Amino acid sequence: KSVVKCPQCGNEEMNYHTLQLRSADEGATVFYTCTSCGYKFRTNN
Amino acid sequence: MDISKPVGSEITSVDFGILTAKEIRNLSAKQITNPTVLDNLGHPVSGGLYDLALGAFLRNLCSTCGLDEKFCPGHQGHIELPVPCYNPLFFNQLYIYLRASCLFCHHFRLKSVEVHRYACKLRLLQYGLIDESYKLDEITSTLLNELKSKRSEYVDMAIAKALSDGRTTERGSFTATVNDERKKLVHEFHKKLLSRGKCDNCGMFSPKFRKDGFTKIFETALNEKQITNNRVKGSTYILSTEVKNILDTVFRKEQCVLQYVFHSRPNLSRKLVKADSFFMDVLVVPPTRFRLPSENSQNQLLSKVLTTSLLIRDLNDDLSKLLEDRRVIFSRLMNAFVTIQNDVNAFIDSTKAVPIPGVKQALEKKEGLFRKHMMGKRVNYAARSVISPDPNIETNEIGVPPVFAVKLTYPEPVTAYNIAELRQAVINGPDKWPGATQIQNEDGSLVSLIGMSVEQRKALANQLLTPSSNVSTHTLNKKVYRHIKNRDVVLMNRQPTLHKASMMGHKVRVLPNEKTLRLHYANTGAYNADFDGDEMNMHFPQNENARAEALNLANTDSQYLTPTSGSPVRGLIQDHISAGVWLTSKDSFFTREQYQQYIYGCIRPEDGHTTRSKIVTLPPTIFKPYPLWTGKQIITTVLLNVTPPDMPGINLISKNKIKNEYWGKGSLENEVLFKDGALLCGILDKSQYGASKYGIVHSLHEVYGPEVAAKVLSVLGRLFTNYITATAFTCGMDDLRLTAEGNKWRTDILKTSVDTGREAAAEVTNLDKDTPADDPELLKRLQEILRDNNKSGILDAVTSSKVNAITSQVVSKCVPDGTMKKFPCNSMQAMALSGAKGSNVNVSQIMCLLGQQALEGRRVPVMVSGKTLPSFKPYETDAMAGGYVKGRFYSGIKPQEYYFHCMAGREGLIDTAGYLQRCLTKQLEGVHVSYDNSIRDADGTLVQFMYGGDAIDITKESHMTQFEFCLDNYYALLKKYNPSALIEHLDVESALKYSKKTLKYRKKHSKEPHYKQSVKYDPVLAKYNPAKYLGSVSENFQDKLESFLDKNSKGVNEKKFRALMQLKYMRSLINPGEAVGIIASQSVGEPSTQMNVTLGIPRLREIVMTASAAIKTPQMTLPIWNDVSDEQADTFCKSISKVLLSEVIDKVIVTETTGARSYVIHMRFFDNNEYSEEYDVSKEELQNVISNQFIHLLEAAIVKEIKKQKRNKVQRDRQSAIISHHRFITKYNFDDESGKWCEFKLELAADTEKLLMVNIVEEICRKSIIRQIPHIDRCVHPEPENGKRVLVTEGVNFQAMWDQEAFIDVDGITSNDVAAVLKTYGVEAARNTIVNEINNVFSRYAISVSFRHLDLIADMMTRQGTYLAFNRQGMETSTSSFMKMSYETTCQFLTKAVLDNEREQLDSPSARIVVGKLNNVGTGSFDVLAKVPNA
Amino acid sequence: IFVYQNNITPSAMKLVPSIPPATIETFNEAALVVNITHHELVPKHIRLSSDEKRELLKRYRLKESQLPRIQRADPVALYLGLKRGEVVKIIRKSETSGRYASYRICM
Amino acid sequence: VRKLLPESWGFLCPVHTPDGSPCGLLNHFAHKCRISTQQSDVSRIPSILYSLGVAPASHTFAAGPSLCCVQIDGKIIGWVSHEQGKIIADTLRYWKVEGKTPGLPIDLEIGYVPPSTRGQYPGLYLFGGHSRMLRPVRYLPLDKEDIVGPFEQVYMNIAVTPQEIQNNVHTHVEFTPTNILSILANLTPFSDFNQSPRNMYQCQMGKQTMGTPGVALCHRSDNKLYRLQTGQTPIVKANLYDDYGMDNFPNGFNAVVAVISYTGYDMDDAMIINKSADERGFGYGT
Amino acid sequence: SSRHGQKGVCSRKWPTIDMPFSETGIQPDIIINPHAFPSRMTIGMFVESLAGKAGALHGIAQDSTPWIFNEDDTPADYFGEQLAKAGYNYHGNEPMYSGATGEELRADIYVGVVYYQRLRHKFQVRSTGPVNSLTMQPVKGRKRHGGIRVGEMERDALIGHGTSFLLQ
Ligand SMILES: [Zn+2]
Ligand SMILES: [Zn+2]
Ligand SMILES: [Zn+2]
Repeated sequence: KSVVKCPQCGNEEMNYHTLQLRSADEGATVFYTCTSCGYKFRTNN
Repeated sequence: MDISKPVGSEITSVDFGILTAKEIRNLSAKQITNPTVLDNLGHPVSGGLYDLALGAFLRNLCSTCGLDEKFCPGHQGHIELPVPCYNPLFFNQLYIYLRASCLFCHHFRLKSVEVHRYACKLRLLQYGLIDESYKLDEITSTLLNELKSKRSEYVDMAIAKALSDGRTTERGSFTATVNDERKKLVHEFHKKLLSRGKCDNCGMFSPKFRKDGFTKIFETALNEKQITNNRVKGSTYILSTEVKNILDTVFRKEQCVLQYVFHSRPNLSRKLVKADSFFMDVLVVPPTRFRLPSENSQNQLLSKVLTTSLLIRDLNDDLSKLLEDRRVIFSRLMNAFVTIQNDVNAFIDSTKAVPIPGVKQALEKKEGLFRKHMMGKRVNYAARSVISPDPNIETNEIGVPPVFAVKLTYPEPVTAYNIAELRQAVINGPDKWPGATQIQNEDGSLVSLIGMSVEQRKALANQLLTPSSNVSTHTLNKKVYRHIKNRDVVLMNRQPTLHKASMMGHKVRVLPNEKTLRLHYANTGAYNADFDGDEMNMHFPQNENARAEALNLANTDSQYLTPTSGSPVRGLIQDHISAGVWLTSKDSFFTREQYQQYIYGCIRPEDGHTTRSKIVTLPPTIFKPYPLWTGKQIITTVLLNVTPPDMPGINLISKNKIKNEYWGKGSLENEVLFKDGALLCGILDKSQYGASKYGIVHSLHEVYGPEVAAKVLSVLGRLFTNYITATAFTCGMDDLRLTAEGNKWRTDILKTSVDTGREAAAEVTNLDKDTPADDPELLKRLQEILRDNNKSGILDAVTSSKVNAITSQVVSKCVPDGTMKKFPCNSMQAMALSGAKGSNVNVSQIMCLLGQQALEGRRVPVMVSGKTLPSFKPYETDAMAGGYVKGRFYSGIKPQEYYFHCMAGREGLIDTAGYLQRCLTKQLEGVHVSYDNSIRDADGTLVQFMYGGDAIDITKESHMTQFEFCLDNYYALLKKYNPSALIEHLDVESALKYSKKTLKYRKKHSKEPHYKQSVKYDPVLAKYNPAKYLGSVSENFQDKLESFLDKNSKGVNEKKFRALMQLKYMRSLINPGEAVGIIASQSVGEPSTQMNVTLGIPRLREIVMTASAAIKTPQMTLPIWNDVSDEQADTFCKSISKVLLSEVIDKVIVTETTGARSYVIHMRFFDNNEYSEEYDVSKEELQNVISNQFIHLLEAAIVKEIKKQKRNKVQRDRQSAIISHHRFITKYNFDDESGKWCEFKLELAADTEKLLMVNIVEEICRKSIIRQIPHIDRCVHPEPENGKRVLVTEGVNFQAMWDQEAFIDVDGITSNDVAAVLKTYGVEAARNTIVNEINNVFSRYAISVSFRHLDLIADMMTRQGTYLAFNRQGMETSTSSFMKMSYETTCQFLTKAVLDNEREQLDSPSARIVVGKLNNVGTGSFDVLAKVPNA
Repeated sequence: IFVYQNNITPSAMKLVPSIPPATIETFNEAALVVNITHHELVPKHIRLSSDEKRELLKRYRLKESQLPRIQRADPVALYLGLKRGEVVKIIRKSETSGRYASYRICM
Repeated sequence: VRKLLPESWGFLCPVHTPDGSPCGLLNHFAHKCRISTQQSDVSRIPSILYSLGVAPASHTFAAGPSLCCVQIDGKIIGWVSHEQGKIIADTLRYWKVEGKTPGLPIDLEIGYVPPSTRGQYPGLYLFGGHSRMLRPVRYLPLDKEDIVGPFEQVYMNIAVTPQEIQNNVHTHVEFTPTNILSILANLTPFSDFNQSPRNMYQCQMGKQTMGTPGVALCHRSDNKLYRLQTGQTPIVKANLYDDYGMDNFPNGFNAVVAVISYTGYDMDDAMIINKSADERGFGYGT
Repeated sequence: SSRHGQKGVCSRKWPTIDMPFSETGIQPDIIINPHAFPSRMTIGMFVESLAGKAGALHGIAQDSTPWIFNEDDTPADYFGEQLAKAGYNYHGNEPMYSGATGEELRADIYVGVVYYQRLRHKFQVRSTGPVNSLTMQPVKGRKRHGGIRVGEMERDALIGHGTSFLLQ
């Protein structure tokens, strides 16, 4: 019953990881970190 | 030992006795009295322990015999004890006779007519009258004087009847089975002797005694309730002189009973047994030779005896001088009685009194005296060094360095033939090889050659062979201790010597340069000896008796076939197997120079290898344009020169490990073909030469003998070495590659493996397939699998079964079809296919796929978080995440693939990190083939009437049923048996007359089974002696011959061939004198080195060693009839199953209201349609579990916790009946219309504190059975093994399966538990259950130990009609006292020997090493008698 | 022989050896359901005559007490009803030799 | 207890463990596993957890897994929901790596245990004491060195190389996939090709060599000391060989090794040497 | 021993004129058998032979820290292309000759330099010598010129052959 488009070089492959930092009231900060060229940035809301 | 100093007298028997006090006063040299050992000036004090009368001591002559330290044998002295003290070896039995005896008439309290009965039953058991002691019980104040006549007259009648009817000598008959009935009867005697209330002669009580342990004794207070019989008849530490003052008078009144209790053998000496024999008034000090200082601990224990002995003498001076002084001097003298007792306790037994080791603890365990210095000894003329591998040595030899050849020496007595080679040897001297280190003169002198120059040493070469100057030495001659030559013999030996082929006899061949022992490669398969710094012992025997045995009997060429299975264990290993794949190729062609160089490079006629005194060759394969010799023709003429001429070549048709698809299209190089001794086809492989049955070395063994076959491994070992040093062999990085085709094949099947881990996830968890990996329902259910070990095992086995199928698709395509370099040029692949070194799973993990790394039957373990590792997301359905690695050793494994492979690598190193074979070999050491062809124990008692039922040798039967091999070699086997030169001594015709009276009888029968067959005839083998009568063979050999010789029909006819297999059988008979019980028990312990029911070495632990009646996991096998269906089998399993009440309940809801505590136990079941299908539990049966079984257990648990907290008409009348039986149930109900629920109120008082009442219900429901057949837990219907329908249960109850006739074949119920088939089916069914269950422990591991070893281990364990273990509790029924004393608990068997006054005939091999006799098995099983010509 | 239902009184077991030489044998009715000699693991047991007991002891030069032992209480020597000291012959099936006759004695 | 558990990633070495009796019990750190040795800065962490939403433990009235408990070095700081307790556990990692906060040290171990069905007991267990086990790991938002413990590691996702970072699941990546191996384990060359029982024997047989113990042997009075005469630096070496100064201690020599069956004397395990090799000082030691 | 778990004792210091030799004239100072490799699977020893030989030619070292090679670029392709640019074989092999018969061997023999390690680890004899004082048996000990033990498992091996004068 348990059965029942990276701006520097140009490459669509670039890593990202989001964290909800301070509270649930704000937006999750969408971080971006590159592998092809190496430019990094973030985006909130 | 000197062979020219004989010995006239030999010990025949020994018998155990007790030193009386009169002897050791007359025996003694000088009594010693003061407890100081040696005073100043270095000289010992006279009168003390070190005394010059007890022996020479430190450059000072003996005061008894007047000899110095090198020649004084030592002498015993005695010390006087003022009170007779207890002997701690006998206090366990003195206190038995201290009790059980009335203190008034000084008889035992048991009645004298029945004490007379045991004295008449134990007299008959002294003789071989084990039967008539039971007839004595059938013989049944005035009539007791006549009953004791009728019992005593029958004993005297039955002795003189048996002694005149040639049955029992006046020395008595004493076998094992009368030692059983004797010990059982004396235990019967001592049991009911102690349990007595009053003496049955003078009817009153006696005060009971108390045992404080050792060192003391106490009597108890006689009760006021029963002192009145001590008046109508007309606590205290008692003395050791008060105990003897009873037991003297006890052992006088009852002399006629203890004359037969304390004697196993009939007492022809008529010595009266005494109570002084249990005390020891006088200690015996050992001689000063055996207690030299290291002071010594036995001088320290004897010091405290003598220190107390002068205190108690001075305390008795005041008793001669004498009320206040009398009170204190005697409560302090009595304090000295316990201390001088406690000293002689601690002298003998250190555990019965941190401490000083006593006399017993110098004997008991390993690192003792029997096991450390009698069964095993340090030896002279022996050596030890690391071995290094060596070709060019003739496979029966050892390579000894000059540092070994100079030290080790051998006594050669000089003769007429020695004095040319032994005069030159004694000139060379100690530091030249071959030399000599000493000369032993005629008169026993000894002249060391070390400090002698060449002029004196040549002078003694002429004094060497002189006539003797003395008449007393007129028949002796000088013995030159020469060096070891190249003709000597050696025992090589590597620990652990687990089987007898790990200690072989090699010839010697010195080497002139290098300092290590050197061993040929065909010996490493026997010693288990890789050359990674392993060292092994070298023993050099010192007389012609032992030289003739390590050359003929324990030779290394004799030991080709191991006796475990009969399979060969000698052969070539790594480079010789790879060279013979290259040499026997079709590509190998040799010119006239390369052909003749390979043949002489391996034959060398000047070293005695060929048989023709000229190397004969063959015509070449190709003649023109220029002659060439194929490599098949090398080994033809190699096998042509080592074979004996005027004997035809061998005919052999075999195959090898390499298929025909590795050679090409239409090759026939899988089968090998020897015809007329010529290799016409095939590759010689591991299967031909090597430890492989039915090769060419194994076929040269049978046809030409063990010496010709072992000469082939020398020649092939050099022919494959000279071929390697000119045509070499390498393995490189080129060998490990696949093509770009073959890599594309690999990376396309391995792309299937990504969805494999998820298809196996959804199948276990019973979701529908094609679900995503991030499904919230797949991730919800995979977490529940992780929390259970059992549910994770059925996820880690479904995923493992699927990725090991992706593994096999890679391997069965990418290799050999997609490997870049191919066979034979590929070499990583060649030495794996040929068995040279490596497997096919080893080249798979290099070139294709490393695979699912398996833990203990599982995948890689998981963390708490569901992650397998930090690199992977939690609970992912990836095959890579579980341990399945896609990398290989050629390209490389990822860092998370590497952490998983280091788990399985570590587990193999934990699973790597000797007593089963010890318990076996001690029981079975004397069991040998007799000259009746009837294997039996060393003391004469009989184990089997014939060895295995046919008495053929395991090492002589590998080609005995290979009939078509022998028909191809009829004219070659007829030369090695020569039947025309054996007719004059044997009876050819008579056993062949009886060979047809039983064969025609058996075919006419066998329409019926084996309970009807009046067989009318013995088999032809149990009536005629097969070693003497031709044609007296086993029944399987008689049938398999006449079945072979019936089917096919081929200058040898049909009747010249059956008259040769009947003579090949007779030479295959095992020799009288074979140490069978060692071989049978070395063939079980040594295959145990490579190791829902128990399995393996714990299964052998329960059968052999402990005789587990309470086995861990018993089972029972039930043959389903061929009439009932599979639906009538699994619904029959549901009728035999322990269905608990816990298995039927969904949930139990209690309800507790108070404010009389009101518990409402509402318990909820599954649907009535559902538990009447899964368990076949009916609705009305479930009510009768709650009505009568559940609640009475529940009521006995509610009250049990209270006792330990002090610290319609058919239902309303059913409800009133449950209240009436029970205690505090006020309401009861059950679901009758649907069977779904059950509710019953349960009141208490208010005094009771709060019970849990859910954890009670959880414990009572797990112990409440719905239905149960006893001793049976579960009945499983597996898949049919071997085509028969099998119904395995998980318990043993044979009676309750006899009712199930209509479903179960009750006359085929086999089991697993031997002590229950012994109880219900008798002795000979326990004997088959022991053979078959000691077989499937080896059948699992593919280890084929033959049934001849399993049959004797069976028939040894059932020799008493019981199921006896191989331990100290199963060897008590044994004649040999030194065997039991050498095993364990030495002084428990020593005191059982000496209380029984036990004489032993020195028959066991354990008792012939304690006393130094020759062993009665093998070579000492007969005498050698010289015929002298004159009168 | 004397087949009973459940139990004999232990004081009534004092009569089954009481009369010599007429032996009395004693069996359950629940134990006699399956004849154990029909089992596949038991061989053919045949008791030997006194004229064949001696010819056994003469050929192997044995004492009476050196043979392998069968008990008086195992259910095969209760089936045949063996008295103490008579040899039974065991026609035993082997894996390699087939039939070979072995012998046990009841002590 | 002798097993190679998966939680030992970067703290214990997989291969560097002896064979036989101490197997699994005696084992070695990774070469980047450093151990805490002084009490870290703690006294400003309860001040900046109350600013994140943690109610104080004086007036909270909560217990059990229905909340998560905030503990710093063993004492209850307060109670916060499982929702917010992961929010206030990701800032404490973001602010300890971006070291602008004056209260969070880099050496802190913030072990968050998420709520799960019958899993580990939940809570937020901050650790900062002595004697901890620490390894470096690279933190992907604002790439810097983060220092993590084993109690903290079993619930977070690191990647072994930045070509295997998967999006929204991987928080960290390792600096190199060789900081999990010990000293003796990095130094065996091409170790990802050998079978794993043959990597573990070289950690056993690399420290049973007649090498060079030191160079100050004149002022040493050791009872037994094995010194090989002419050591050589390897052709094929790891990059940690230069880094630890193992050129100061040469343990062997570059021999021209042929893989050939030629001799007959070298089959099972045994090998041979050129005779005129060690007439010239090959493998000589005192 | 190598750095790959491959230990082995010395059988014999084989003379130089009886050793194989390449076309370049070098003669190897260790011979390892090709059979130590399949059951052990130390393929990292084989790629040290490529990388060792290629680095002694170009005068360079190569790193061998693990996981610098993918499954695409096998180091047999990285170190084979360096051996091809030196005039040597791509697969690490070299043509060698027999030292005894002087013949061209069949396959090109796989050689190269690998780093070796010398490990750290016996030979007692006795004809006669000192005995014990309690039992008059030979003394335990190599340094005291004592004997070796024929124990209990060695005892019934001498029973097991049926040889009764070897046990005596
Ligand atoms: Zn980029
Ligand atoms: Zn003396
Ligand atoms: Zn009395």
